[PDB]
Amino acid sequence: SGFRKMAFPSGKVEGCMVQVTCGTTTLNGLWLDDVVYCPRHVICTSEDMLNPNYEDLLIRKSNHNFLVQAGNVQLRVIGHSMQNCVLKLKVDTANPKTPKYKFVRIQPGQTFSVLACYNGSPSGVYQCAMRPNFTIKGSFLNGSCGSVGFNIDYDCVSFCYMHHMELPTGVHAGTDLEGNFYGPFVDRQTAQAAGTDTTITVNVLAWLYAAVINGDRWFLNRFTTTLNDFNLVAMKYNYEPLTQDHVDILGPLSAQTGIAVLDMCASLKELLQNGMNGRTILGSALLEDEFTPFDVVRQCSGVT
Amino acid sequence: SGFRKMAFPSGKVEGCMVQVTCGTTTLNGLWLDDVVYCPRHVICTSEDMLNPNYEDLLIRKSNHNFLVQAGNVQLRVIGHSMQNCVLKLKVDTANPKTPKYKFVRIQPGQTFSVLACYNGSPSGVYQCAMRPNFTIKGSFLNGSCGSVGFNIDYDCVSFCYMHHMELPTGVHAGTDLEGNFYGPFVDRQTAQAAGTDTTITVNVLAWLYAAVINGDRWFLNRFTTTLNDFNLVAMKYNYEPLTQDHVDILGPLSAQTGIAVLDMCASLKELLQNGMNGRTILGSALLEDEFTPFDVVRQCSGVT
Ligand SMILES: CCNc1ccc(C#N)cn1
Ligand SMILES: CCNc1ccc(C#N)cn1
Repeated sequence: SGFRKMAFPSGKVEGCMVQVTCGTTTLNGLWLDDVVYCPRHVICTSEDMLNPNYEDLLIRKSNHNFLVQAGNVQLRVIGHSMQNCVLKLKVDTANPKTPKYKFVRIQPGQTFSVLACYNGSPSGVYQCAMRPNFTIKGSFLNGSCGSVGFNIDYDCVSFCYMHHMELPTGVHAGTDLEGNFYGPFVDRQTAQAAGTDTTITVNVLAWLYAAVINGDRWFLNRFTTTLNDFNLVAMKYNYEPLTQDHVDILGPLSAQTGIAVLDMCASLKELLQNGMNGRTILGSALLEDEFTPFDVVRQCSGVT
Repeated sequence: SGFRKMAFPSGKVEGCMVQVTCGTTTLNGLWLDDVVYCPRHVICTSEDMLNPNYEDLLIRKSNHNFLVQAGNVQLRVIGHSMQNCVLKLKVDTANPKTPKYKFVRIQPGQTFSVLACYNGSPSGVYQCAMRPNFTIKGSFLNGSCGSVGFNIDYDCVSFCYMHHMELPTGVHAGTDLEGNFYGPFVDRQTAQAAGTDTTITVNVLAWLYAAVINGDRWFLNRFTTTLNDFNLVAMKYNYEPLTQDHVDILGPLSAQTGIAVLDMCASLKELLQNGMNGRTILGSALLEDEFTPFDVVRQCSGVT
């Protein structure tokens, strides 16, 4: 019993973190096979970040201008290329700790673990979700860029995020490992406001299922609803609209608790219209939306 | 910016997890140098757990009765001893991934990371605190016993917890790595009620400091208080009494924000007497107490 915000074990990713230094700027890189991936803004001065032309700045950068350190050993850079907003440094040594891996671009509402790193050294691991406005709410200080987000299926790491920047509102933006930003963000020291940070309804419902399984049952109500009726309430409270695809995904949790998805919706409707009233669910006074239905099943079944 | 419930990177501990099987019971063990540590209840049938005599049950157990598997390789057990509530299986192979380590017995209110494991395989990592009633609120399914709690200082793992059991209220009890339970709990299938789960006041204050640093400032009030006045309110709200030792520990956070510890107390006093009023602090609608002053400094300074 018990239900925790749980990250994936980090060791497989720890074995891939390196330090990348281009002149004055140090951040983190991800070393898989014989390529190191890092944010392309490692080539910039603070002055360059105002309106950078990355292809222009890169003309002045040679293989020997990219210092890569793995632990306290130097790697030899034998090629480099830009791909969207990331650099790919080819090194002459395959990472001998390279796990099975994939690069995946996640959808908003999907969760992942972040291995926060500084100078190529792991500091901590936490669980994030891709918000509906394509920001994440992380914990990143100066030097954390190039820290990565990932999911693990048994022994395969699916890397889904690389950290690039902090908006003036202190939320976070980054790229997939092809270097494409999530959302509309750009790697420049310019005005970038995030859109509405709506609540990930399907994840809230998953977590309510997680709750009931753990006996935290007080919020269960005598009502049902319909998708359309629920969505009128969702829209009012800045929740994502629930679709039948979300209902289908919650099916296994419905099947476990014998609480029909629309019943759990009608109960969420009451939590939204009446608040917790100083009560808590799984140790939270707000409705938690950074567990996916898959996360709830995984944690409640003890997948390794 | 941003402030997350962060676990230590888990790889150093991942490299120490093994599966221990004694007849029908499988759980996890911790392999350091040439000893595997596990809960002594691995020797018991479900029937044995009603009123077990561990020294009596152990007479019937020889070295070859303890199956230890590290990945998919068997370890040869060349000795075993009981120490309090843990078994120590001597194996003929030093764990080649043994990190620098210590065994520490933590105090209530101290936080640690848990590497939840099943069949010797890591499933997830999360941050816990030793509660004032010597329980932890974990996420542990059947098979998770022998999962460990730890802190890391640079490259030294301080192991502080091994998971043994779940109370009927679904909170968790375990031992240090000398096999001594935290709190009054015993490894038996018997009535064990936890005491008052009071709030760890010094940790709440640390987290309020973490908040102000991140600009989440609305709760800052025009008041100060005294330790004695604050403690009258603490006692009412089932908070731990604040001592000068706690004030001393919060000194560095006081020094950063220019908010005197007693000012932050007077502000906590108002959050306690008036609630959040539907407002949030660092994404929480309750006052978070599983960050220590050390955690806040560590996370806010990016220690690796
Ligand atoms: C002056 C530093 N400002 C920065 C740094 C990195 C990024 C990105 N991506 C944007 N602005
Ligand atoms: C029937 C299983 N019940 C158990 C198992 C482990 C412990 C401990 N420690 C207590 N009860």
